[PDB]
Amino acid sequence: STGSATTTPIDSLDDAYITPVQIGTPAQTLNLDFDTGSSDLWVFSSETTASEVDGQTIYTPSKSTTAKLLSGATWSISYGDGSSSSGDVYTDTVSVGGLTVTGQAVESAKKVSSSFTEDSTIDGLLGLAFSTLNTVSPTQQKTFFDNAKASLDSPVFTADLGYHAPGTYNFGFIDTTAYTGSITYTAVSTKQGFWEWTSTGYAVGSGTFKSTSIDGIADTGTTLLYLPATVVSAYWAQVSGAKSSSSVGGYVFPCSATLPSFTFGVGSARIVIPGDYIDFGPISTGSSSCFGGIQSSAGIGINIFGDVALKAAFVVFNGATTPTLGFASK
Repeated sequence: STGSATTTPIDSLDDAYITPVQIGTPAQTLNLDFDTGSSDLWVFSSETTASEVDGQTIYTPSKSTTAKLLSGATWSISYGDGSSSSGDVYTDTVSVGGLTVTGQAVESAKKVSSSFTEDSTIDGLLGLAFSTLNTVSPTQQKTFFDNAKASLDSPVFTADLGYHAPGTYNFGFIDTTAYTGSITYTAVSTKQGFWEWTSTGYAVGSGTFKSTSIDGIADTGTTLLYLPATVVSAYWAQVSGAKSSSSVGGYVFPCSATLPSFTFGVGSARIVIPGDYIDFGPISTGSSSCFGGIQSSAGIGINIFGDVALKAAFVVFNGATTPTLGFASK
């Protein structure tokens, strides 16, 4: 089997991408944030505290003839951005782009933190990291990809995120029309539950490539590219007037600037992030100070190849017995 679904930016900045997901019988369609950095499929639901729902579409398990309460199971998660959610668990039928999993754990939110409430465009998350990170207790649950893997034509999914435009998540096949050149594959460590790999270096603009190992995670659920402070400083030094602002919370630059591209290494290959992809617009409405899309990871504990980096590539998440990642230009 295979699946194919279009993923759409939630706003004009590509702050996140939503993908329609069919849950239950008859189908209830929710727009979920596919997140290769976490491993819980959770949704706004009929159980969510009413004051914490503000325009999201909700899953109502009592209206699904295939929903079954997973007795005793609870979940609770906190994300790197400080957001969080928690609740109970149903199993139900979940389909993504024509690909159907029966008995998927659908984590029903009883509580969500304010950032989820305030984003009416995201009805939940669909985690695509490794199932070892799933928060369901006392019986940990598998991700949608893990449940579908054995049925897929090939044990892979691919992320093809658009710049200011829709893109695609495919399951079970690699669309050879969707990229240019060849796909370069690179080793993955699953030790932290993430799609963790090691980039071979970087270049800023037309500058020379610096060969250096940068361990980090391929995370579709993070907007920006978070890299070591040395790398980030080297990038922003090429932008007149750019500075790190503690009050704003990262690097800002004059909205009048033209940004240089940023290249990252995948083995011997190179992926070029155009400069425009690194512009996240005024820090506040009407400001002439703009927020940068490359930021320091010094305060995180890990480097994050977020959407800024991933949307410059066609990315293969290879879930073979030994997982690997693949990157192609497009």
